[PDB]
Amino acid sequence: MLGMSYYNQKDYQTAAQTFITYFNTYPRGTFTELARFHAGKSLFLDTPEPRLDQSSTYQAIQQLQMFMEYFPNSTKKQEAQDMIFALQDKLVLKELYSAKLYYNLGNYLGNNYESCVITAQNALKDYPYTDYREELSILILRARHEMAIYSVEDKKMDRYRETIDEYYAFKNEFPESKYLKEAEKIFNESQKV
Amino acid sequence: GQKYYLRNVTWVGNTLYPSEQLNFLLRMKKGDVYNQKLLGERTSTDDDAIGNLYYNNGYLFYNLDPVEVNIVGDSIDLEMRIYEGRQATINKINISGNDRLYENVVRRELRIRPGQLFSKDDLMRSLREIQQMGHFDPEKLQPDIQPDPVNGTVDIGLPLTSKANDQLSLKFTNFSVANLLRPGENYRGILPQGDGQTLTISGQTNAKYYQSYSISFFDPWFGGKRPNSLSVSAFFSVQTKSIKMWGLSLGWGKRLKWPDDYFTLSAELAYQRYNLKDWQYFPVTNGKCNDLSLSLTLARNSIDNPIFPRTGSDFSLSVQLTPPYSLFDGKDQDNMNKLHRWVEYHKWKFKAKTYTPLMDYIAHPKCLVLMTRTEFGLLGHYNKYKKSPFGTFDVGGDGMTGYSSYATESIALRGYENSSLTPYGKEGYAYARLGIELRYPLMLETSTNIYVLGFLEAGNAWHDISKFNPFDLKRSAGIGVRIFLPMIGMMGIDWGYGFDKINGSKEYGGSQFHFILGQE
Amino acid sequence: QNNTNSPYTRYGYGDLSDQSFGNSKAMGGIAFGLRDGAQINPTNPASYTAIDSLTFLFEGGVSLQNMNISGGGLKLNAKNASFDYLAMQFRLAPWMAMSVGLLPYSNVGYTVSDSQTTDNGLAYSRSFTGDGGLHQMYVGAGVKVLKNLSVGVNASYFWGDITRTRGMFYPGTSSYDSYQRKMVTSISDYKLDFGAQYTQALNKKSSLTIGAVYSPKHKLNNDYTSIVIMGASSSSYGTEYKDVLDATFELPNTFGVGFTYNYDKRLTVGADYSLQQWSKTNFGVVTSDENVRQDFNETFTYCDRTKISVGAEYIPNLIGRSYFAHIKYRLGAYYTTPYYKIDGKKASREYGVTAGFGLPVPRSRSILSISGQFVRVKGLETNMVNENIFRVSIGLTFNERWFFKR
Repeated sequence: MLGMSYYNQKDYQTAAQTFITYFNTYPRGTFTELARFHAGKSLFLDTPEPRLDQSSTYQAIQQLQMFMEYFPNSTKKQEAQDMIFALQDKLVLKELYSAKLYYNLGNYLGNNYESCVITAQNALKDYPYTDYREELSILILRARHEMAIYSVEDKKMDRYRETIDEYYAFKNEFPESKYLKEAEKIFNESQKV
Repeated sequence: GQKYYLRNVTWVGNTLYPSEQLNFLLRMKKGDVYNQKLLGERTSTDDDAIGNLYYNNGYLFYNLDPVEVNIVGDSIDLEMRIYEGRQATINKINISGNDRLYENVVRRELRIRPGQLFSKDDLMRSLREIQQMGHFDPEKLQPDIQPDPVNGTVDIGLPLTSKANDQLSLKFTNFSVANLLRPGENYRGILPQGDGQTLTISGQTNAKYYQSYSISFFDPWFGGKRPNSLSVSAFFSVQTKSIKMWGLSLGWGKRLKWPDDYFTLSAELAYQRYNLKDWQYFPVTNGKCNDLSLSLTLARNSIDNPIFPRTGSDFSLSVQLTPPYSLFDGKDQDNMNKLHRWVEYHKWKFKAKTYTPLMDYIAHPKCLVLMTRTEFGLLGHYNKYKKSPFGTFDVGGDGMTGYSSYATESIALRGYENSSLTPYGKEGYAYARLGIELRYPLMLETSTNIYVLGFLEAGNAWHDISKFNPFDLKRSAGIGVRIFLPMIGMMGIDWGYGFDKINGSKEYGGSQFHFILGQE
Repeated sequence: QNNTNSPYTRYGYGDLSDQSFGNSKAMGGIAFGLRDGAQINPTNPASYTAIDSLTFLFEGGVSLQNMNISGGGLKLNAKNASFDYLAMQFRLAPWMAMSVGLLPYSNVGYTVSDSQTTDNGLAYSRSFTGDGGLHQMYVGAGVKVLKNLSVGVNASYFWGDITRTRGMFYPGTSSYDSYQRKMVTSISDYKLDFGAQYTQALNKKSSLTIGAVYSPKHKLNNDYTSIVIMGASSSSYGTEYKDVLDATFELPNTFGVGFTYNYDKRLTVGADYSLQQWSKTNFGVVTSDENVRQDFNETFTYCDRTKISVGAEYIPNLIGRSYFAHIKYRLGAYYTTPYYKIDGKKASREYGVTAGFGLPVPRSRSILSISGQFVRVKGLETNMVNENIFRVSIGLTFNERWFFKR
C-alpha cells in the first residue's frame, strides 16, 4: 500500500495511479472505498484553471459517476455528488468564457454575435442546472439586442421580437435578479419596434 | 470481364452547378475508352473532382453513384446519380492539447465561427494562422470533423500538440502581464504564463571589453479586442576611454483590409543617444549625439511553416525618417563632431523572400523546396555635407558579428570573410543582395528540425549612394546545413567560395566558412 | 566585368542588353506581339492587361555564359555570370494592370593588356580596362480602350556610370611614376516608352496579335569628366588632375513591330523587327584639348542598329497525366547589326539560335524557365575579333493568389 503516502505529500499523480491500478486489478484491492475516494479527490485536485485543456475533468466526472454505482452504500456518495457539481460548473465556465469572447470581438470580420447566443444556448442545454444560468441568460439578452442593432434593414423586426422574447423569458426564469436594469433599458429600446 | 467503350454520360440530382461544367470537370467525351478510376478519381479523389466541389463548399451531406446501363457489345452508358443535402452550419468547436495557453489566445485567431456556414478555405486559413503563431507544433495538425445529419450541423475538433519556446538571454514567449500584476487564483510558484504575450531579456556581462543590457515586450492583441499590437524595448551598452549607447522605442501594428487581409502595416517611433570621448572606430570622436526616428513599414506574409516554409512569400517595404533640421525648420577632422548634435537621414529598404516546392508536397511531406532572396537598401541624406555617421550598413560574412555594435546595421553576404566589403572609411550608404537557395530537410519534428542547402549569392555595397548599381555584384556559391534545438535557436554551418575580387585584391575571396547562430 | 568581356564594349555605351524575360529569351526575343499572360513582359507596355484577376507575378533571372574569343591567330575563352532582370506585376481593375521592375540597359567589360620591350632594353607594359554600365528602373501601366485594343507606357529612371582607363607601367624599374587617364561618364535622367497591342479572333479557335512600340529621341543629363592620374602605386594614391567637360549625350528614336499567331492555346509562333536611329544622334564635347576631343569623337560614334527575330512555343496535350505534357517547349533565332562604328566602317554582324523549356511547378502556377542560347559575332574587317558565346539561363516566375477577399 503506497497511495496514501503520495496523497499526503500532494503528489496527486502517483497517488492516483497507485490507488486506481490496485482497485482496477481487483475490484476493491484491500482498501475498498478509501482508495476509490482518495483517487477521486486526487484526480480532482489536478484540475487546471478554467480555460486550459480540461482533459482530467471529464475523466474525473466519469470516474466519480462510476464510483457512485460501484459503492452506492458509501457515505462518500455525497462527497462525490458535490464534486461532480463543482466540475460541471467549471466545464460550464469554460463555455461561458467562450461566449464572452465572441461578445467582446463583436461585429468584427465574421459576425460573432449570433455565435455568442448559440454558444451560450449550447451551454444552457448541455448542463441544465448550473449556477451560471443567470449570466448565460443575460448574455443571450445582450447579444440578441446587439444583433438586432446591426442587422440588415429587411431583417430587424424579427431580431427585436426575439430580444423581447428573451426579456420576458428572463423575467419568467428569474422574477428578481441583480441584472434587471440593463435588461430594462434593452426592453425600452426594443419595445418601440 | 468488362466492356471498353464510353458511349454516353449523364447526370441526375444536380441543382447547384451547371451540367456542362460538370461534363468539363469530369473530363469525358463520348467515344473514348471505358475505365473506372477515369471516372472515380475524377469524381471522388482529386481536388477538382465533383464530390470535392460539393464537400469544400459546405455541402457535406452528400453521396454519389456511377450507374451503368446499356451494357451491350463494346459499350456502356453512364449516369451520375448524386444527393444534394443542406449546407452545413457549424455548431461547436472543440480544442484540446493546450497545456500552457488559454483558449482565449487561439479562438481569437480562428477564421471559422459557430453559427456560420462551413467552407474549406476558412478552415485551411485557420490552420495556417495557428501554424504561423508558433505556440503549437506546425506539423501533425488535422481537424476532427464530425457532422450530424439529424440537425444538419457540423462540429470541429482541433487536437493540437504543444511545445514551449524558451532559450545570457531569455525568450519567454507566452508571458502575461495581467497574470503578473494580479494572479488569477494561484500563481503556485510558476511564472505568470498566458495570453500569448512575449517578454525577452539579453545582455553581455564580460565587462572588461563588452557590457550590455536589453529588454523587450510585445503584445499581439492590445486590449484583447482587436488585432492591433503594441511593442516596446530598451537597451544600453559599454565598450572599452569607452563608448556609451542607450535608447528605447515604441511601435504599433495593424492588419489591413485594402489589397487583401494578409497585409500588415506597422508604425514605430524610436530614440537613441551615443556618448563618447577619445573613441576612434567611428568618424565621431568626442561628444554626444541624438536621433528621433519615425518608421512606416508595409509587409505581407503568406507562408505555412515558420521553421521550414514550403509555400507562400514574405514581402516588406520600409521607410525611416528623422526630421530635416538642415532645412528652414532648423536652418543654421575639421568640424565633423560639430553639426551632428542631431543626426539626419532617411533610410529606405525593400526585402522579399519567395518559397516554392519542387516535388508536389502534401504527399511525402518531407518534400524539397526552392527559395529566393532579394533585398535592397538606401541611406539617403537631406544635405550633401551633413551625412549621418550612424545607421550605416556593414556587409560581408555571417552578419551576427556586427551585433558587437549597435550604431550600424549588419548584413550577411556569404562567402566573403566578415565585414569585408565595408572597411573603415568606406561605410555603406547603399547595398544590394540576391540569392537562390535549394533546400532539403533531413528531419522535421517537435523538438528538433534539420535541413541542408546549396546556394548562389551575389551582393555589394557602396560608400556613395549616387553610384548604386545592382548589376555589378560580388558573387558566391556553396553549401550548408542548419540545426534547430529544443531549448536554443538555430545553429548552422555554411561554406562558400567567393569568386570575385574586392577593391582590386583577391585576399578576401576563395573558400570561406560561416558559423550562424540564433536566427538570420 | 559582371556582364561582358567583349572588347567591342570599349565603344559607345557598351553593348545593349535585351531585357527579354524567360519566355522571350528562349523564343529569340519576339517580345513586341506577345500576350503570354503567365509571365511578365516589359518590352511592350500594352502586354500587362493579360494578367489573371487575382494573381500577383514576381520574376527574376540569372545567366551563365562562356565566350570563345578569337583573332589574328590567337584563341582564348572567358566565362562569366550575371543578374539580368527583376519585376512585379499586378492588376488594378477589370481593365488596367501595373508593373514595377529593375532592368539593365547596357554594360561594359574589358581588360585587354600588353607587355613589350624596346630595342634600347626598356621593358614596358600597357593595360586598357573598363567598367560600369547604364541601368533602368521603371513603373508602367497598361489599359484596355476597346475590347480588342490595349495601350500602355513605361516611365523610367535612367542612371549609370561608365569608366575607361589607359595605363603605362614599367616592370622591373626601381622608382618611377605610372601614367593613367580615367575618363568617366555619370548619367542620371529619365526615359519614356510607349506601346500598343491589338488582338483578332481568327477562325473561332485561333487568334492573331499585332504589336508596336516606340520611344522618342532624348538628351541626357550627365557629368563627363577627364581624370589623369600620375604616380599611383601599391602604396600611394598619386595625384589627380581632374578636368570637367560640357559633353552632350543622347538616346535615339526607336521603333519596333511584330505579330504572334496562336492556336487552340497549344501553339504560338511569331516574329519581330526593330530599328534604332543611332546614326541620327548628335554626340559631342567642347574643349580646348584636341586629344580629349578626338577620343570622345572616336569612342562615342554609332550606326543604326536593326534586329530581326522569330520564335515559337508548343504545349502538347496539357490535360493528360504525364509531366512532359505540361512542359512548354520553345525555339527561336535572331539576326542583328550592332551599332558599332570602328574606323569609318561598320564593325560587326551577329547571329543567334535559342532553345528552352517552361517547367511548371505542380499544385502551383509558378514556372521555371531554363533556356539556352548560342550567339556568334563576326568581325567585318580583318583587324577585329570574332566571338562564339554559349549561354544558359535560369528564371522563376512566382505566382500566387494574392488579391482574394471573402
